[PDB]
Amino acid sequence: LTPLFSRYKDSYLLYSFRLIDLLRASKSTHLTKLLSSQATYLYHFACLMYKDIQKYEVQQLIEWAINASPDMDLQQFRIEFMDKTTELNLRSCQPKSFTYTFTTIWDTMHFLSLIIDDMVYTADKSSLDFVMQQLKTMKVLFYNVFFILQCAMCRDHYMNVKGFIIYHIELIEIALDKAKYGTDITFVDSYQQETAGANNMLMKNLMAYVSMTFHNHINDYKWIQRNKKPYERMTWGEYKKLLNL
Amino acid sequence: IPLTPLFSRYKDSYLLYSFRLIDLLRASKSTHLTKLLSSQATYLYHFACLIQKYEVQQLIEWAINASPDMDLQQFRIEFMDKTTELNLRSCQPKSFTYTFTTIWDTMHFLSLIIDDMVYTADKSSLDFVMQQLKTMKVLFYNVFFILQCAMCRDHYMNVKGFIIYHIELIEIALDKAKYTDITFVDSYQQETAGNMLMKNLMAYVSMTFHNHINDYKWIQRNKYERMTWGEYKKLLNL
Ligand SMILES: Cc1cc2nc3c(=O)[nH]c(=O)nc-3n(C[C@H](O)[C@H](O)[C@H](O)COP(=O)(O)OP(=O)(O)OC[C@H]3O[C@@H](n4cnc5c(N)ncnc54)[C@H](O)[C@@H]3O)c2cc1C
Ligand SMILES: Cc1cc2nc3c(=O)[nH]c(=O)nc-3n(C[C@H](O)[C@H](O)[C@H](O)COP(=O)(O)OP(=O)(O)OC[C@H]3O[C@@H](n4cnc5c(N)ncnc54)[C@H](O)[C@@H]3O)c2cc1C
Repeated sequence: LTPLFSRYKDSYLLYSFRLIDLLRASKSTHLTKLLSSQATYLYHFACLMYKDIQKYEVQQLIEWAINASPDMDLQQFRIEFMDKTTELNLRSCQPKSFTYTFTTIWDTMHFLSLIIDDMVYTADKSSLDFVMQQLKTMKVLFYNVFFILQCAMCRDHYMNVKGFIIYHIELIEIALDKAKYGTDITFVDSYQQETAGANNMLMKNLMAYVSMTFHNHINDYKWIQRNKKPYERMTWGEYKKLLNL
Repeated sequence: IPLTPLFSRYKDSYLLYSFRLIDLLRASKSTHLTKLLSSQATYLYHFACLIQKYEVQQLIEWAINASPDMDLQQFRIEFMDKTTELNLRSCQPKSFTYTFTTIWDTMHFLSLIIDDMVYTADKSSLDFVMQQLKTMKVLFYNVFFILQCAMCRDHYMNVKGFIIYHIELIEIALDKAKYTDITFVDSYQQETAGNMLMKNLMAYVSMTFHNHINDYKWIQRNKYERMTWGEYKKLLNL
């Protein structure tokens, strides 16, 4: 619960806002289904109220977005979204900042990674099957990342490499599946220890590291894309500090 | 690539895979699928070692035109005649029993090709190897199963980026080489610890990925003996 985490939380809601705004513009039923599922899942991981009411009020919010006027502009949708979230008792959904950038997306992806590892490290005896289900939702969330802003290069790249994140989500799933059948999980401090285990080791804070290293990989790779020589990259030690992990 | 028993299986599995791909061309139900198949098949034969480029275009053009009403066994006879007539007998597979092992072999085959290319690159062929690695990314992105396993396809669609990510790591290394040389390290732990690149990186990545798939299928089914890098390096004389 640090200053960078506070940015993350607000970017998470900005991303969710801009996602449901697209529902009214959707040009196919498949995309409508895709958008509204994703938006429901995102709010499900967001903490807005206290779960039974939350999930039902989100359904109301999603249903109102599906129906809103396709001929509104973005700023009009924002007006009526702010009213709708107020009357639904969902002012927690309201983003403080509405300036949408690549940092909005990245923040959302890092937030999601922070959620995975807190659920996993506080997984106890009885909640094992429940986390197993949340991990499935997380895989669908990362498979269907919308950029919303225009960047065809970026969307082509992510479709190519997003399987690196999902892979590690499945590593967790195997670790939880082993824990259910006896072999408890030993949390280790580094990617290299889990790597060596190749017997149930899982890195503490695994997805923060995975999303952090992936984020560096994208930035490294864009010098190839535009043909330039590269420059301060984010480090793991530094990253843990900013987030007090 | 060191010639061993298992590597000889890989090479024949690779050709069998490539045969079964071009059999799909006459059946294609969309221009997009046709272009995608012929491209992959051209790419696959480009990495095969069989003038060769031109005759492979002829082989590909003949399979695009082949009768759609043929069955597989007839296509197989005509293909054997065509590859003979074009002086491409090195394209014909010795065995035609298509299983999951044929696909895996082909994927570890391509992983062996990447590593060799990379380790034996000179400063003059740097741009060339970069060009091949981009062709390799397309190959792994577009892996067809051919056999029926809808669950397999969905799963690979979800996690294939794990392999392509590691191809991109190589391009980042060759790009730094173009401006800091790459130091080859022997272990994934050494490369991941930090311009270091693991020697035989893709054979380890593909081996690790292979184990992960088999691990994961017990989840998929609600239900001993896996492959190790030491044992794998030995089988292949790495
Ligand atoms: C999924 C995705 C795919 C993308 N693909 C491409 C592409 O193919 N080609 C292209 O040109 N651009 C791509 N981008 C955008 C690109 O990665 C940057 O966001 C953009 O180039 C802006 O550069 P920047 O340094 O100003 O912002 P960024 O560095 O990317 O983000 C700014 C913020 O992110 C934080 N940050 C920086 N590095 C890290 C890190 N490793 N881990 C965690 N936080 C970090 C910092 O606090 C900084 O405040 C992609 C973005 C996303 C979210
Ligand atoms: C891309 C791909 C995705 C797949 N996804 C799924 C899925 O989601 N669900 C499912 O049930 N099945 C899936 N399969 C099939 C599965 O992986 C096995 O091939 C199949 O279940 C048969 O198991 P097997 O033990 O007989 O063969 P395998 O264990 O797959 O391997 C047979 C041969 O491969 C060699 N080998 C074995 N392990 C390794 C290793 N780690 N590294 C290198 N070589 C090895 C050995 O020489 C062995 O002879 C997939 C296969 C492929 C190629």
